[PDB]
Amino acid sequence: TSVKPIFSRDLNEAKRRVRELYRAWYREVPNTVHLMQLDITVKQGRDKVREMFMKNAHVTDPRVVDLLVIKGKMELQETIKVWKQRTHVMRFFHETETPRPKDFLSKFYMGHDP
Amino acid sequence: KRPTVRPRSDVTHKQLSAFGEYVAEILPKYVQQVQVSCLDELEICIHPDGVIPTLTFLRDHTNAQFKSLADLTAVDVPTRQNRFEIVYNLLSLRFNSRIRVKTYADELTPIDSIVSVHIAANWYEREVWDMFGVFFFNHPDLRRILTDYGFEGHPFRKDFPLTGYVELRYDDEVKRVVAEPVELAQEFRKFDLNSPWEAFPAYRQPP
Amino acid sequence: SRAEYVVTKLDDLINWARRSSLWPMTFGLACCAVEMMHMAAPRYDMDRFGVVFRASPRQADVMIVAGTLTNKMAPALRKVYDQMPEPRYVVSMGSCANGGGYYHYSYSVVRGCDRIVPVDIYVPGCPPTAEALLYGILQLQRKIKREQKLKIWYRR
Amino acid sequence: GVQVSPSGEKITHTGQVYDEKDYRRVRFVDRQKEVNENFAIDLIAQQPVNEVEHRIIACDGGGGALGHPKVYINLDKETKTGTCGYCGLQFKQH
Amino acid sequence: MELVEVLKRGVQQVTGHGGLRGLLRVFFRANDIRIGTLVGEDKYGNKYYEDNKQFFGRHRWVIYTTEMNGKNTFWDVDGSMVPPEWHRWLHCMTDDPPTTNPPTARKFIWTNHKFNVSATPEQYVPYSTTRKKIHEWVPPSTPY
Amino acid sequence: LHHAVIPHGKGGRSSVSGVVATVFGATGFLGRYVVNHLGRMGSQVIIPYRCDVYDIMHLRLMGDLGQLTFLEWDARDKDSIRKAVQHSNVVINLIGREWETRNFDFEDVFVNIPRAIAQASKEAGVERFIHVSHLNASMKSSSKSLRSKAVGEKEVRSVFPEAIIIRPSDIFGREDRFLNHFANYRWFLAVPLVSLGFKTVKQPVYVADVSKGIVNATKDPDAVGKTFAFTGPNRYLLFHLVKYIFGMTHRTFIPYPLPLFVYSWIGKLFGLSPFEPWTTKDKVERIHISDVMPTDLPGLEDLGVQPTPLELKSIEVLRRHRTYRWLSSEIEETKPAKTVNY
Amino acid sequence: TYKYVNKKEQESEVDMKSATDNAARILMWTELIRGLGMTLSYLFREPATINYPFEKGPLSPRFRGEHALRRYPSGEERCIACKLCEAICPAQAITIEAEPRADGSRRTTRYDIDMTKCIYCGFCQEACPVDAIVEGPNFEFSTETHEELLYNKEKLLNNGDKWEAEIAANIQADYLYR
Ligand SMILES: CCCCCCCCCCCCCCCCCC(=O)OC[C@H](COP(=O)(O)OCCN)OC(=O)CCCCCCCCCCCCCCCCC
Ligand SMILES: NC(=O)C1=CN([C@@H]2O[C@H](COP(=O)(O)OP(=O)(O)OC[C@H]3O[C@@H](n4cnc5c(N)ncnc54)[C@H](OP(=O)(O)O)[C@@H]3O)[C@@H](O)[C@H]2O)C=CC1
Ligand code: SF4
Ligand code: SF4
Ligand code: SF4
Ligand SMILES: [Zn+2]
Repeated sequence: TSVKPIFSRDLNEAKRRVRELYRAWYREVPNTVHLMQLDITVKQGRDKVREMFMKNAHVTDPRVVDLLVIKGKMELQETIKVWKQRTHVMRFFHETETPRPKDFLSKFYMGHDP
Repeated sequence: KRPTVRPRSDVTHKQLSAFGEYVAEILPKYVQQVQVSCLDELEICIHPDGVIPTLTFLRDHTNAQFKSLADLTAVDVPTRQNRFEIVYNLLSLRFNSRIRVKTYADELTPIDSIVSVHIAANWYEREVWDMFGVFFFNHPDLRRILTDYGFEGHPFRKDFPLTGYVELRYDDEVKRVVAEPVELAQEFRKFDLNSPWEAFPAYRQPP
Repeated sequence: SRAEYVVTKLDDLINWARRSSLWPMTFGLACCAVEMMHMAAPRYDMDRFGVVFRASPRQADVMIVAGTLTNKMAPALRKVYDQMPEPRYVVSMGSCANGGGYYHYSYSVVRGCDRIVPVDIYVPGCPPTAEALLYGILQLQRKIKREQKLKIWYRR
Repeated sequence: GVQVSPSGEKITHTGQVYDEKDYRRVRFVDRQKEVNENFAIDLIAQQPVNEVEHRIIACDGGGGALGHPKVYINLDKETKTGTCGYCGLQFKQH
Repeated sequence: MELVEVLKRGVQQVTGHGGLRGLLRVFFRANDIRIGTLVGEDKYGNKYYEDNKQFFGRHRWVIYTTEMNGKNTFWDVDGSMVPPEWHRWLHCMTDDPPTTNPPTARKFIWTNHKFNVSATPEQYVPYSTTRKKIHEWVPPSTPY
Repeated sequence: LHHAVIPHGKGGRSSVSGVVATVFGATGFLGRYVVNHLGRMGSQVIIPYRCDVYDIMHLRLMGDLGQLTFLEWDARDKDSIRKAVQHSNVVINLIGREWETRNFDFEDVFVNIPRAIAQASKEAGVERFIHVSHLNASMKSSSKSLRSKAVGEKEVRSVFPEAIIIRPSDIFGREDRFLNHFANYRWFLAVPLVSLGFKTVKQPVYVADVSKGIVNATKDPDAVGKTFAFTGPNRYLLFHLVKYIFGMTHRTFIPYPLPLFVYSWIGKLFGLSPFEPWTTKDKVERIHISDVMPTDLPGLEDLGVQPTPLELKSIEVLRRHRTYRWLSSEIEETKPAKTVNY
Repeated sequence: TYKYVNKKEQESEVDMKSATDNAARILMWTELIRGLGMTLSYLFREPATINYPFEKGPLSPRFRGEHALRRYPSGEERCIACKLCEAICPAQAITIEAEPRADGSRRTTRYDIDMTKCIYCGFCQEACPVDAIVEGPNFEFSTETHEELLYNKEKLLNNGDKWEAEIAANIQADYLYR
């Protein structure tokens, strides 16, 4: 309570910027799979976009949302340009990491971790 | 007179205390806690709203022509709720002197930028954003510099591990420099070196 | 006399060629490249051995990783190694590239170029004396001298 | 003391040798394991006692600043003898 | 004149290594002819010549052997074959060769030096010098 | 269960699994993926080789320090195999040529070398043995490769029971000899196909699925005496498969029919090649015999792998053949292939 | 004090002679014949290069290269596992694991050095109180395998028993400075 803002009087005016950013990403994906010759389909790129958006849907602080929008604009800059290579983009997909088992008994069969 | 210890003067101390009173009484809306150290390094501490006015003052004032930015650091102290102590080292070239302006911040209490005063602050503000996570208003670019492009994390934060959360290596299955999680063949050996004895009574914290 | 002997001598010839002329790359990242320059310099002259630099990786037979390899510079290293046309060799130069070095435990360092490029020969030091890099280059020459490729092809 | 095991491997002064079923014997195929033949236990045992006259003497290595820190050893016991911590030389008094 | 004198010096260079066999054995093998003084011969074959009229990288040099430990170094030569008694004098840590100021004798010092072993057998392989720490429980060999 | 075999770690590099393995065809197209999948999670991989040390460098990586040991061997020289399998739990056979040589015939590759390794492994006392035959492998076949693989699949079971025999279909990968083989028929101005490619069915599998299946077979308590059909989904028809290749590779498609005898004679004269040839009689035969329906064998899904469809991975391998004007073109511009069930 | 490097004192004095000299500097490349003559002079000098394997670079006793674990003249192992060579090693290259030897002596069961982490700084040998680990002269120990450059107690003792004849002399020369 009683804190300063950044770019957002409220959460709805932040969701506005969120949707602008989702839009820019949706319109950028077909150009990134083309310019640097990715070996994916546009469908799953945009699904990755929505996944990495819904990775942070629990948040309600406007300030956190604005900072996430800022970092999304940074990544979008890096991706619109080719400052980052196929390696960095396909880093999102985790095309080599085996799935962390989300089950008790598997974790018990391998490892002491919870 | 003692050889092993460092020589000591007083005129620099007095000059800098006088200039500290100067700034303190000329700029009271922002200034807190002027201080001068044993080694004579003047050190003014500032409310974050006062950044542009104070820096413009010290650049453009006649008796303070601090028109060269040497460093622009940040210091993470997790204890205090406003973690990041931000530092502005300056020099004059007219009086052959330095000064240090300080402010404070947090993860969600950013600060106005200084390219409107010192263009040298561009890449330093970018470095500070990258390393500690301090956003700077009305900055032209404000992207990373030093970290890799696909990099999550602000490394010089004290709560960040030295070794990181991702590691790189090439894979023939995909013919890319993939990023696997971190798994070291030799854990970094933390050493507990601090002695349990008060070495310096002058800095003794009372309870 | 024998086809196998003729093959052995032919392979000796091709190894002599690739060994007496191995063209490294102008690819140096950190302090170790200064000692590479010093090897190029008069005292330990490399061109004496037929080892002259070429800037393009396609006009190159070897790459010397003379410096620290970071997470931001590893894709470029691998692109360059790839673009080099086979036969091609790698020399890891310095502790920062053999292993992670003095920056082993840091967040932006790969803990050896072993993970990104296949290394033929490791040169230790921080920095390695250009005397030592030269020793390692002649050791790579000796490695090429015993390749026995056409021999095994005949024996397939 | 470079006696071997039945698995053929040399044993070190830190008695270390891999078991027969330990798969880590692979790395010594077309290769060997570096072991130092000159064991310091048997060597410093191959060293006589330096008799002295006093109950308290000192020991450095023998070079002075090239050996080890100066330490003093008591020689009041007669059943056993003195011993240095750094080196392993022995002393006795008559 | 002096041209004739340098030609004489070159004639001496050509004719101070035995003959054609001995000259080519040094010229195809070290790419130099410069004659110097034999400081001393090693216990493997190395020769360790010297000529102080040159400058401070060439006043001392080596002429290696053709067989060190059954390896045929007539062509494949390496700097790891200089033992430590002569390493010190060759890299110019001394003006005092081991033929005059020899080193101390010790029972544990290696007699026969070893060149660099990197790809051969009898190279180095790392291993844990330690032992089993957590011992297991060996169950009995009877039931119940 | 030695303490050094216990699996420690979070299943990654610089960890331990207990999969001390020999991989004999490690210097090839499938062995590299097997070694990568074994080193990715932490496991020592002995790699016997005869090739030059230059052709084992891509394998020199893909393993933490010590977990990759190389040592040379000769199939003609027994006592070089016990040297390798003396220290292992697992032994994986991926040896196989696509052509005979003056030194090694097909029997001497697919029968005698597996049998030798299996004798050595049963003497050494290893716990598992993964053999890799073919799906179409049958003693009643047209190709010498397939019949030899049948003989070896039988004799390995005889001498080393408690074995594992994986039977993949035509595998495709970046440096395969299947999709690149079809794609390299453009230098010649047309592709021949017996019966125009119809009456021939192909069920090709990706490499990584085969590798993951092998790598789990060396860990599953089941799969101890069992065969496997590593087929992949989407049975394709050969004409339409080549058409999809030549659409992904945007060149052209001028097919035409050709009897098996003249196409075989072409394979023979192309097999007169001291180097690695291009086409051969047995390759032609193996190309023009349909894949068996795997409906009576377990497969990948019974071992922990979802088969990746060819329409998902084809561009990775076939972009090498695209020209400029078609290189920067996506997967969704190729009208995917018609399938069958049969 | 300061001084100008490219500031003309004053201009505007020219006659036909100076004009001729400048016009002959131009049109004859006279200030380029000097560069040609310089490079020609260098063609006729003794080159600074050396036939490396046969004649080598000059080093000093202080030179710090390959490591070694030394012994006393009695052959006794000289390290005592005081475990500060790894305290100060700013790369965390050294490990020690120590026990009593069954003679009743503080000695090591382990002395490893990842020479791919070592920075060859000398702190270990100027921290050892007994002159046990040193940094010797060998700079010619390049390898074809990463695993070879990970040393242990036996390799370091082999180095010491190899290079004692050099290291003893280097130490004898350099002490009274350290
Ligand atoms: C009878 C009456 C009638 C008689 C008529 C004849 C009258 C006399 C004529 C003399 C004219 C000589 C030719 C001069 C041509 C060059 C003109 C010139 O001014 O120099 C050109 C260029 C300029 O240099 P700069 O200092 O920048 O001055 C230009 C300012 N505007 O400077 C340069 O070009 C330098 C850049 C090129 C450097 C290349 C390296 C040159 C190395 C020198 C090698 C010389 C070997 C020549 C041997 C030739 C054998 C075939
Ligand atoms: N398209 C495919 O890849 C398919 C493969 N398979 C099966 O997969 C396995 C391997 O496939 P692939 O990897 O393509 O085969 P490759 O030809 O790609 O590699 C085969 C390996 O066998 C080794 N090898 C061959 N002959 C000998 C020999 N005489 N002595 C010693 N080593 C030898 C080679 O080592 P070097 O190179 O050093 O000689 C090479 O690494 C075979 O069993 C094959 O039947 C089944 C169906 C399809
Ligand atoms: S190893 Fe040493 S000299 Fe070489 S790049 Fe790293 S810090 Fe610099
Ligand atoms: S400082 Fe010296 S005595 Fe102490 S552990 Fe290290 S090597 Fe041994
Ligand atoms: S020289 Fe320095 S970096 Fe190397 S082992 Fe000794 S203390 Fe560590
Ligand atoms: Zn003592």
